[PDB]
Amino acid sequence: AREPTALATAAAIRSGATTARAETEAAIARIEALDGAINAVVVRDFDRALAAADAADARIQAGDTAPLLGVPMTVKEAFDVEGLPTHNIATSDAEAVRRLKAAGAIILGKTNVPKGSSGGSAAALASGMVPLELGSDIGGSIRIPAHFCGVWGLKPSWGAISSHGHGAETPLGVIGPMARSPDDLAAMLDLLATLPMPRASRPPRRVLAITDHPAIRTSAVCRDAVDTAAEALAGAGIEVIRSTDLLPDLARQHHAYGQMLSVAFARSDPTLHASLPNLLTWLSWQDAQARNTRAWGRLFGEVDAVIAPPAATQAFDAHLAWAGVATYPGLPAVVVPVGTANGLPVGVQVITDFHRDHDAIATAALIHRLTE
Amino acid sequence: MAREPTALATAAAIRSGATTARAETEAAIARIEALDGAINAVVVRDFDRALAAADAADARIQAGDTAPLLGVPMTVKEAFDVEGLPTHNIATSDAEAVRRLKAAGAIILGKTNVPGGSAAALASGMVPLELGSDIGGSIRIPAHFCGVWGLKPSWGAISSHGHNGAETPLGVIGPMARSPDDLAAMLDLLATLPMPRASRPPRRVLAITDHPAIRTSAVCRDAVDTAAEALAGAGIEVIRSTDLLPDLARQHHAYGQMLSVAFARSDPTLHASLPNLLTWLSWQDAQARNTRAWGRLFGEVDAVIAPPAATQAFYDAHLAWAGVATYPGLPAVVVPVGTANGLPVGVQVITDFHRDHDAIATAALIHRLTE
Repeated sequence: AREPTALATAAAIRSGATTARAETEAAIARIEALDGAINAVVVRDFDRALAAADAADARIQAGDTAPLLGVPMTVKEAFDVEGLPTHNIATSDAEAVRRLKAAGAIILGKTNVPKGSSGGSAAALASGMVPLELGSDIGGSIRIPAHFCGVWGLKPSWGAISSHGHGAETPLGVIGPMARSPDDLAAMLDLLATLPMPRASRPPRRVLAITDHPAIRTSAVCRDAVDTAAEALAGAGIEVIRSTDLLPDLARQHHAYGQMLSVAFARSDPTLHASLPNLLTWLSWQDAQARNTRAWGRLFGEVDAVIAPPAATQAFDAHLAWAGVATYPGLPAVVVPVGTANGLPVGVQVITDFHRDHDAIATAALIHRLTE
Repeated sequence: MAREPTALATAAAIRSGATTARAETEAAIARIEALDGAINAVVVRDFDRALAAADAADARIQAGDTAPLLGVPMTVKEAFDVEGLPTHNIATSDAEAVRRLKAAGAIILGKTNVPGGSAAALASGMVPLELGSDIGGSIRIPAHFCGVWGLKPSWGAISSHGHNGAETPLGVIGPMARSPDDLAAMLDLLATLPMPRASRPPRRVLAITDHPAIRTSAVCRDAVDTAAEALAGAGIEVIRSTDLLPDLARQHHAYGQMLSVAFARSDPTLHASLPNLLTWLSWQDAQARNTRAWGRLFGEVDAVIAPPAATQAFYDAHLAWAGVATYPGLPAVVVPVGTANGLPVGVQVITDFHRDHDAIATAALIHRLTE
């Protein structure tokens, strides 16, 4: 019995089948079993978590309908949690953490940063330690650990979710959920989003499948996974196309991702301050980025999603190539497991139009049902 | 954790028709393919022949076979030869301990690391049964670290042919699993000759926490003291000292010297620090005298509980706790007794030569009384 999802854990508690306190203790036991083996949870907060569970149950006794109430979960080390270090002890929750606690979740600890498989959120999830986790993703840190480990991840539309606590919003970067079921991604998006994202739905009718990218070779296995998902959609009465004149040049887009990424990964490297553009150049880049986003809007007038590889390889600045297709335009992107090959999980990334996040989740759910 | 079923319970399930060997192996495979992109233990897969083994195993079930681990999926260290798989060198016949596991009905899916591991494969729940080796802790110390059980048998109890010609002094091969019952069934399948059954609960136990050669983490000591309390509270005399305890400092030295020989036989550079033959024989005679000193201690106490290592999880003095048993050839079981600081914490139980089952038994007692 693969472990219950976050909403099913929520349902279980609400329905009296279990208590928040039995759920957190069980999580802790699961962490204490594997942790000498995966070593994911680098920061523990079990004692306050156990009291959180007790607060959470009292709320259940007096009719609180918070949707994730009593569900144990974890977060990247890069998010501030009041009381825990962020290595530097933090005196208030990050915004996405304040929302998860408000919604009733219980933060057991924080996981690594993915210093290729992870030992992080993704590990914590595939291992079944907790059903819910929260990462970040500027160059794949959500979508590519999830590929590697066989879990789901949402990289939202840019600016959908405050990353205060993780301060202007940082261009390209986002924060997003990771979990083992599409339903959880949706519930979590719906908790985290600054404003309500479109339902926007209906099933897709035409999908675009890419397998190659001018900037890296892409492992046969990574291509195969797309081609599998393409066949499953084709065979369910959905038009699948391999190419369109509306697809923005991906080679140029990569370059632009490069340039922009530098700025960020260089603001904090004093020596390389003198390779920064002037201000007018910089603003030329944002105007360029917006032009790209509107080109992707033109593509999404023809197709309802785009399915691609999340990365070049399986597990074990051109491994960034497949992350940038969406991170640069700010498009929403979901990674969904579609099989195993050579002993190792194999996923696909689904991409939809700006602010069509739920549809991404929905279309990834469709792909997963039709292949598993 | 819907903790995973034991090997004997998987065996019962199949025997009773509640499941098939083939559903059990498929499930294992799925569980490996889930975690493997995360823990990365199973470096050698043989899934397609495993799936046919499962079908051979079911046919035997349809003709009334009561072989004790029939259809149970398991894994083995990479260092054991399995016919068809490499051992890095493709191997043309099973190691002896593998021939026995197949005869007894088990299905070898693949092979794990040398330090994840067997221990990871187990703690992760991928398979209920695994087979390691241990000259300086490779069984008992991964098991400590991960919260699984491990048996380092009495030396010579089990052929390690296939793991170089003669059995290697000090080294053993042993099983790893998640329950004492499994260890016993496996010992009893693997042992060249039948080992004495466990014929009574312990009445006096010796609890050691410190060792002249290393500092031992408070946590590692605490776990012993926990195990001591559980036994004390069940009417069992627990003592912290006896004059019959063989000098552990000298024993360490002897372990040092002997270990070198082995871990140096095939390392040209160290060849000139090898003893002469008469020296070597002085050492074996010394080792046999130690084994009989441990026998004198085991006339007074029925077991010895110690730390399996100095620390929890995540340099030849981390071997100090392994040597207490490996040197005299004593049997040794490591059993999980709780957690501290987010990580599993175990204890090693040691009994007299060929009192392996008692070791398992006394470790079962300690585990029941603390969980």
